[PDB]
Amino acid sequence: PESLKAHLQGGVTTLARAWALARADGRVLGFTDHDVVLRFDGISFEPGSGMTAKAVLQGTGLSVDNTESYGALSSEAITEADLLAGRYDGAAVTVWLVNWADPAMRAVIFRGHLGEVSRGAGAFTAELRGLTAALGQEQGRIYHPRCAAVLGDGRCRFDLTKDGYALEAALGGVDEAVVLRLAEGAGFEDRWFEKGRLVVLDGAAAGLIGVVKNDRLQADGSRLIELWQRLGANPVAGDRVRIEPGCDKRAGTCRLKFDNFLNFRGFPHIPGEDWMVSYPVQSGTNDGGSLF
Amino acid sequence: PESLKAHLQGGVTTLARAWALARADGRVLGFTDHDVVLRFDGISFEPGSGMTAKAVLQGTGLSVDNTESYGALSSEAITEADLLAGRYDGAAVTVWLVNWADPAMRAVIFRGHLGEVSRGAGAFTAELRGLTAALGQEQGRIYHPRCAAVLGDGRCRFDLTKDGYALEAALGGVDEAVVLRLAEGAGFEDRWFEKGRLVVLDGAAAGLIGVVKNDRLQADGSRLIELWQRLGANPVAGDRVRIEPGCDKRAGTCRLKFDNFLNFRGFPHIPGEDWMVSYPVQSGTNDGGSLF
Amino acid sequence: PESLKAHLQGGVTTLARAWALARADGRVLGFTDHDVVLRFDGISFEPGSGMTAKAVLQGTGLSVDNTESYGALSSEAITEADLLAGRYDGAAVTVWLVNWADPAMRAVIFRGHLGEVSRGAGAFTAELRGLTAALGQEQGRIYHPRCAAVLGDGRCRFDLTKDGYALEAALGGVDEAVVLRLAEGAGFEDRWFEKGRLVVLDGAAAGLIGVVKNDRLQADGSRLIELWQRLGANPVAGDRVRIEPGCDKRAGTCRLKFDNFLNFRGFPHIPGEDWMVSYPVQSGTNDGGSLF
Amino acid sequence: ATILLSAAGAAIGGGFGGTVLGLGRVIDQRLLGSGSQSVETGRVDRLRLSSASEGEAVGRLWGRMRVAGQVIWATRFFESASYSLSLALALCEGEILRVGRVWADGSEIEVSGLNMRVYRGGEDQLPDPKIAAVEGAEAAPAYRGIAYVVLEDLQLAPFGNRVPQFTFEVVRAAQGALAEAEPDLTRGLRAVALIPGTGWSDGENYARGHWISGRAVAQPLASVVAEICGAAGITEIDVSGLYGLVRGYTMTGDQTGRAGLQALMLAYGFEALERDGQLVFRMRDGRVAADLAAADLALGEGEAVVETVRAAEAEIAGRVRLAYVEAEGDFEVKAVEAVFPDAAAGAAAGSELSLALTRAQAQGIVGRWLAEARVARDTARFALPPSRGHLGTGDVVRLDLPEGKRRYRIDRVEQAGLIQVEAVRVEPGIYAPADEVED
Amino acid sequence: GRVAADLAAADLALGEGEAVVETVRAAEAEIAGRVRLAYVEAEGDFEVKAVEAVFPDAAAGAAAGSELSLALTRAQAQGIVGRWLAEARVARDTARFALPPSRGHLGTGDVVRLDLPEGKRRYRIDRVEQAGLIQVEAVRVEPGIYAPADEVED
Amino acid sequence: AFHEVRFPANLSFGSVGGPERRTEIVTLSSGHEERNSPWAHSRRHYDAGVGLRSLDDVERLIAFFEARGGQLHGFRWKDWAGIVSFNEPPPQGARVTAGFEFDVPVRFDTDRIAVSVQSFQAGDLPQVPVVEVR
Amino acid sequence: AFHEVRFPANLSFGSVGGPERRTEIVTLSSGHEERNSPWAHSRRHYDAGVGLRSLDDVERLIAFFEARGGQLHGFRWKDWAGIVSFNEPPPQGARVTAGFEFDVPVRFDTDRIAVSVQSFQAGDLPQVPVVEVR
Amino acid sequence: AFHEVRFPANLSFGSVGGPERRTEIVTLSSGHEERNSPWAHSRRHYDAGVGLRSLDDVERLIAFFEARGGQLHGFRWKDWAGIVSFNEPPPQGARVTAGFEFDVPVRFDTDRIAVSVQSFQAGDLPQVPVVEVR
Amino acid sequence: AFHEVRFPANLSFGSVGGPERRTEIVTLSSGHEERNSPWAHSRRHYDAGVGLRSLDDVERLIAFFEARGGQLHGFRWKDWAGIVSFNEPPPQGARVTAGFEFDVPVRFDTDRIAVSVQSFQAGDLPQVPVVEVR
Ligand code: SF4
Ligand code: SF4
Ligand code: SF4
Repeated sequence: PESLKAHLQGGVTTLARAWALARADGRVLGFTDHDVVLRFDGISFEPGSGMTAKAVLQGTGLSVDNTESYGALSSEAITEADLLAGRYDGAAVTVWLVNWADPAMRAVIFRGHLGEVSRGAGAFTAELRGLTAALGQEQGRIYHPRCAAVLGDGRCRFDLTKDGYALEAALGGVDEAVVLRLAEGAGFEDRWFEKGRLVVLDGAAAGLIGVVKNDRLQADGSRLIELWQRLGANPVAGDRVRIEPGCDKRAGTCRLKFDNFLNFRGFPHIPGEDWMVSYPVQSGTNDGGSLF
Repeated sequence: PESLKAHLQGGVTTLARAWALARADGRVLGFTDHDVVLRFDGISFEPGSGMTAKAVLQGTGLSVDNTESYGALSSEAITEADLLAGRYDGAAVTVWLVNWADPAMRAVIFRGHLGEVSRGAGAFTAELRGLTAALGQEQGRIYHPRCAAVLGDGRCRFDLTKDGYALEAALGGVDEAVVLRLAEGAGFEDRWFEKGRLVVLDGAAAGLIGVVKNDRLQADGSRLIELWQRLGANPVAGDRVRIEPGCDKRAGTCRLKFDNFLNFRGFPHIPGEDWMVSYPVQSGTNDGGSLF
Repeated sequence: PESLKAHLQGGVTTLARAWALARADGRVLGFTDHDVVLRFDGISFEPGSGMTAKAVLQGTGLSVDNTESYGALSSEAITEADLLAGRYDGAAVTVWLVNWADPAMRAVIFRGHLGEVSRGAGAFTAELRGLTAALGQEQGRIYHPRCAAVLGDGRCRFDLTKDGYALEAALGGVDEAVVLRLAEGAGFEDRWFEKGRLVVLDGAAAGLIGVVKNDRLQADGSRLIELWQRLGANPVAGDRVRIEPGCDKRAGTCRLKFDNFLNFRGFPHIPGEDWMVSYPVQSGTNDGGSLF
Repeated sequence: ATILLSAAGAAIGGGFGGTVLGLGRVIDQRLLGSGSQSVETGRVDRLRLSSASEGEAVGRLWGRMRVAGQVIWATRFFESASYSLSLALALCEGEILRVGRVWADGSEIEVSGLNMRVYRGGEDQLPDPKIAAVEGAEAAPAYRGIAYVVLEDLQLAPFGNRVPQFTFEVVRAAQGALAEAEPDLTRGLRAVALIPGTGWSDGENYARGHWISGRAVAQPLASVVAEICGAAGITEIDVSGLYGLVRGYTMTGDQTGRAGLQALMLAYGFEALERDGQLVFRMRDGRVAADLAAADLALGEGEAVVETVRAAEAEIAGRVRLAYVEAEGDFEVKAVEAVFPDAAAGAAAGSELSLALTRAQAQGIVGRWLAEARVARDTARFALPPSRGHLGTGDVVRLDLPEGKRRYRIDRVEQAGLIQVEAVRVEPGIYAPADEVED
Repeated sequence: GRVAADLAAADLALGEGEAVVETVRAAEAEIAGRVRLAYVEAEGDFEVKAVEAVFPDAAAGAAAGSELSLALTRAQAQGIVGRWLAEARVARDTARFALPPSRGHLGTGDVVRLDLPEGKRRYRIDRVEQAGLIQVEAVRVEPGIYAPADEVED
Repeated sequence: AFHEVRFPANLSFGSVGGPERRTEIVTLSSGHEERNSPWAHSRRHYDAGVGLRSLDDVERLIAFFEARGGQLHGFRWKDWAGIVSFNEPPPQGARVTAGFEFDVPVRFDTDRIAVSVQSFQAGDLPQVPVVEVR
Repeated sequence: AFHEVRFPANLSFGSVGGPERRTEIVTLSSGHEERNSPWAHSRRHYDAGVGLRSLDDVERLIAFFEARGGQLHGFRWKDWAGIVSFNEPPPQGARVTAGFEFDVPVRFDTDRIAVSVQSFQAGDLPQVPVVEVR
Repeated sequence: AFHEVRFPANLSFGSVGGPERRTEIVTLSSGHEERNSPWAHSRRHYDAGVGLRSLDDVERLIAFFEARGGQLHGFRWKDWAGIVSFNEPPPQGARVTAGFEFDVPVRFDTDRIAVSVQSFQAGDLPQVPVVEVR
Repeated sequence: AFHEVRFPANLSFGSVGGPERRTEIVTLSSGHEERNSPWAHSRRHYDAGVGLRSLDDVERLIAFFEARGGQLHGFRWKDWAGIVSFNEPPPQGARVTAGFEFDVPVRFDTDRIAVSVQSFQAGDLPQVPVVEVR
């Protein structure tokens, strides 16, 4: 609490809980216990869903906080066809504790990250992982002979729009949301993009990312492309996708297809264990060379 | 279920559970929920015992399945003097799910191995370990300087009846089922069989295996033999035992007492750690020899 | 039980539980279930406190036994200002099982060590750790370059009263029981005792041990001394403390301040890992010296 | 407001953290039984190497056993022109007997070739060695407790020129307040003499011969387990029922105290009973103290007079293994196994004991475990009345039944005025010599 | 040790276990009588070293050491282990009370004065679980623990 | 499932039963809440039948539970309270009738029954709860 | 198991009892159900017997529980309600009678009985349930 | 264990009690089941005694619980319901009598008693359950 | 602990109370039993007092709980039922009296009391249990 102590030290208090979650898409959602729709920021908290607010826990230790936050799913609300397709994953929340008589008397209990959401029986139950969720994970590179970065990354900047690299064409023939026909296949090499981002920016799957595989053009530039996984929302054979090119993350495929061999961030040579414990025999090749 | 789906898709169904366990001895036992004795194979399932059938579990993982299978022990049944002595250990079951109206409409839920049996209060409770019980155990040889196999084993075939090796004589003087007098002690060396199989093939302990120790003949070929453990069923001073000879599992005792030194399956020399990190000093014995 | 079996094999029995705990100070406390004050030794067991006696457990394994022993705290009793300050820590108990009709018919259930005491709601709950509490702990020295023993220890005997080393002076200016003014500061070096025993032998904190730090005399031999931790009982600005001198546990501070450099029990030189895998280069200093 | 599914979280921590506060392992648990939780014990040290760091702990041992030691105060390499050092290797603590048979990296070096000065590490506080007058008397360390061995003008020529890993046979007599009372050989002998002499030879009767060469070192099991509780601080320790010879046990520093002791509970099998506050350590036997009939059990919690659990056949430890130390020859890690003839098809369960014992004894121990672990399948869970409360926690019950009359040693007595028992099946014939031939 | 709360005993809420303040004192057999480190030398040739702090009354056992992979000097390491051996014996006492949401501004890491009839012992708090009733697992913390030990160097 | 008979004619005053709705519900602690049902019908769930006649009626009633009953058969049930619609709202009932004319096939909600003898000829049993399984 | 006698003649008005089934059931939550029967028979499960006579009848009734009872014996039971079939449906009962003529061998469902004194010679006990073990 | 007295003479109408049998039981879910008892006797298990007299009888009754009672003593009990056999079956009772002539030594099944005052002289206590420990 | 007064004089018919014991018990399942008593005394444990007078008596009764009560004080209790012995057995009571003449110092077994108004001047409260702490 932040200077509502004058309100709070009195036994007569009226603090009704309320929270907003910001999805990965730009829209937020509103939730409150107050039973009347209220807002203080431009969020318009709705008591139509959400809000059981069960027992936020704390700890000086790096372990996260948690709140299961039982609620309801509906057409205005999360609606669960949105949730199942792949949204609300890294959804960021702030829980508030507003005075409903005066919403300028509020604070934040925690800012969470909403890790595990269990929906069932016409309702949803969503564990609010704490601020320290990212700690507790392994991050590192292991000197492997491929590359290590994605295309947009700072360790390999590319300017991914710099030429006719991206395929901007609108989609037809979505079939089972893994096969995609694509009317405008023609314009690129066969098997040009094999590990790319199928960002779909229109229609049902709005701003949803999949990964391509099997970039094959069968006849007259069809370019039938598979994906690893379902998009989770069916594209409607009229959506617009853009596909960034595919990186095999290898030195040969780096420098040939792309110009950016300088920004490699990989470890091509990496001699081996048997080199390390080897003592130099004075036989055969012992002049300076590639060792490859 | 195997083509009882026509019976089963109707809500009017009548599938009564039933199972047979095959003991380590050749006899099987029958058990059913149907409350009337029924059979389909030559097993004659009895509802007099067994059969509470609590919650068979499953898993794609290598972990076993389980069913505690509460029941009753009686004179026709397991009777628990049979169970305590050492039978029903590796008892193999099949649980069935028969139609009592027509026992040709059946399947197997699982084929189990009945690991843990807890008997008490005039009843028994027997955990049915799943098909994958053997996985999850350590099997291996550790290069130790003895032998590694039993006498009948494929890695050391012996023809254990090939001469006067086995002692076939009928038993007298059973005392506390560890000491055994044996009327026909005479016929063999003193301390001939020290690690052998005391298979007792008659009477109470029928086909029960113990291990010998202290093969000593005190007077006129008595051959008082101890055992490591109780047989669990008292022999009646008239039973017939046969005792295979004792193997010390050592190269000297292998080749002297037995002819089969070829099929050794052991590791006699096995130099040692201190040999391995040793560098060769040019002093003393450095000519080719046994290193023993 | 020890020869009360004649009393005990009869169903008519009357064995009422009772126990005595001996504190770290010389006094003992008495406790009984009998509801009448009774004694057999000079302990005077009081039923005014203690004694719920819940479920002593046992084990052939090295793991301790346990008994939570719910009771009451009062002015005659533990009183919890005694307990919180640091007493009853290594308190040794014996639980007895006396006949209240004849207290010469008794035995010991176990002799415990009273590890964890949880007091609350006007009562106390004290887990009686078993006889084997000391097993299960790590004891050892790790070749570190300091010393390893305390001043009174057998591995470094000192005769801690042998000269004007100890400061026997009575206390004034106790403040917040960390700062201590001490009227008789003068008599010693500045910063003479920096790791010593502040044994306070009078008043409230009777026989209570703290550790000194910041031995500084500000004006006219004040000798303001801090401590690491609170004593837990407030001294009353009239108590008598004695402070043994401070040992830095280092070879230079050993031999200079104290004479006892012989009884060092420490490991000053201890070359290092990089010495061990080093091969001798034939350059620079390779003559016999300190390596320091 | 309501509570979340950290109701499972508060059920663990510290909902179950309070338990282990107040409380290969494949065969370690069955031998102690239901008993208590067997602590990780005795990963046997093979390739004993000496690390000269500052974080290795002080070792401890009892009897003839090799220990690595570590470097303390090595001078700089000295070139005669082809090197020379002045080491001091600290073996173990306490007053020891003399160190003989030093062998470095590799096979063997003759101690007559060395200039070593052994030290007992006496609490008498042995003075400076005067080879540390390289440092000078004013900074010469004078180690009280630890038993260091200096090395003087050691030529690094035969083993490379690097420092070799030295390993030392050490003989240490068991100490402690219970050990100085009741003296065994190591000071009890008070002059034996009678050297047989009368000079490849006749050593076939050495295992049965009256002379005491070699085995005079080995401490009785009574005082070594007394040394553990003495170092842990339990002076109330009762150990008159122990009968064993140790012959070179070795646990390191920070080996929990009890985990060093728990290796002995697998070898000699003793109870660690604690009837009273004495903590009686008695050797385990089948000597029956109870003789209960079936009519004489109390009404338990589960309302069964005797719940009898028989363990799974798939986990019976069909073959058992050890990792003992050779104890006669060059001390090296060895292994024997005992294989049950009917069911050899699997369940290998081995453990590692860091003590040193001979060849026929190791096959005797593993022959004892394979019999016991199959005997200790049966456990009983009954309750007996406080009318006979003198059944201590480690006694053994005859337990007459209508069908069997099978003995049971008991564990986990929880009484509160109703002694409820988790027994385990124990036979008397398990605890015998196996009587095997030797190497 | 900067105290933010100043609760009296009259100002705690009604907890779950229906005790105003449950106070747990840990076992004497586990107090970490001597503490150890494994720091890195940080001035000379960087090598693993160790210092220990031994409490003079109870040195009889409970060695509890840990290993820190950072590099720090010689007087600092004996300062840290001197700090842990004081703190781990101070942090034996834990308190388990509930305080009302009338003063919810006690953040999860603050420290409470907690006036009692007998003592007035401070408590830093952990594991705040509120749901509209802030229930607290505190732990005993003194201010004088967090000071320089002021030791000489190598 | 049978089409065997209605029932014994006698039913005592107190034969209770009315439609049972899944009505899975969320009960938001804020206030108003949403709900939905997956039936689109309603189990009629009749209870508290009582047979009261002579002992001649009892042996045809105890084996009514047993012979065509068992547990898992129809015995079409007569209601004292082909598609019927309910038009008293502007909404509709439109609930089907698989059997003709209010005959609602059911099953008894009992592992056992309990018939009592109250006098030389009186046969009573207190309850036979049904639920009209489709 | 015995064949000893029926029972004392007296039975009060209210001696209830009727057949049982296990017939475990799943109640498929979005439609109808499906349910299994493993019996093909029924435990008759008679309850609530009451002895009411003089105290001369009581001592032959308390040891009826004791002498031929113990726990585990028959004492064939008389029903006021060789194979009997039930033909009032087109299905059949076809339930066997091991004993002759409705004699249904049982056992008492009690660890103890409880006989009361109601007046100088009145002996009462409120219940003796049975289940008719085979 | 005592041989002190029977009891106060008065016992109200309703002093219930009958033999209690361990009757350890398995209840197989198939059907018929086996059982056995380890007593070969039966705890008679008398309950519901009531003292009703003047307050002169009460002080010799409240200390009946206290003085020779405590908890753990005999006070041989009089039954209004040396070896007695029961011959009304061809089986036998053959139940022993340690005390003479139906005197069945017992103990009260109560940690406390509860005597009430109902008028100037009326003393009542509702129950004193016993179990006749051997 | 006080010595303040007995009580208000009025006590309704039904003021129940009798001595207690812990006397924990094992009931050896295959034979007789053995049982222990740690008391050598008895908590008299009086219950069910009722004040019934005018409302003038109520304000001296509600503050009887409050003023000298609080929770932890004596208020010596009058029994309508210095060492008293009980000699009607050959055993003995020999139970002490710390207070004189049956005055049994107690405490109320209540966190709250509950006084009711029954008419313009009727004051009632149904129960005030006590246990006689020493
Ligand atoms: S190939 Fe080049 S652009 Fe592709 S990931 Fe590797 S470094 Fe980045
Ligand atoms: S000695 Fe020969 S026969 Fe015996 S186990 Fe070894 S290999 Fe087999
Ligand atoms: S400096 Fe000397 S007196 Fe002090 S602890 Fe070290 S050895 Fe003991």
